Amino acid sequence: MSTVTKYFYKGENTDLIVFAASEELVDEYLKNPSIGKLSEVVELFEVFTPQDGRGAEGELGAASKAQVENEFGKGKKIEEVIDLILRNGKPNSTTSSLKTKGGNAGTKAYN
Repeated sequence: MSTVTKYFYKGENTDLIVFAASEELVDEYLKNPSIGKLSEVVELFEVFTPQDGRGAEGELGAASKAQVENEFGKGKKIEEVIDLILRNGKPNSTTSSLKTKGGNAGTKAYN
């Protein structure tokens, strides 16, 4: 209870990411859609994208409306858009970095 969940959404050319509270409140929304609840689920109403290059640790940026239309903005708004994405974007395994590998077929038992 102290970390938010992040949901990625591979767009047509760029990648749009969205913020979320936790996997629980999320799975729930899907188990029962409710625009009146989408709030408790998403805390920030804005789409952010990687940095001007490769690297998510950089400074996420904002997507211009023209960029949102590349997916579903022809005439939609900002709520519905975040809705289709929340549907099932692309979860992330983990944000490793200085850690290492391990956990596969024993390290000294059976290989």
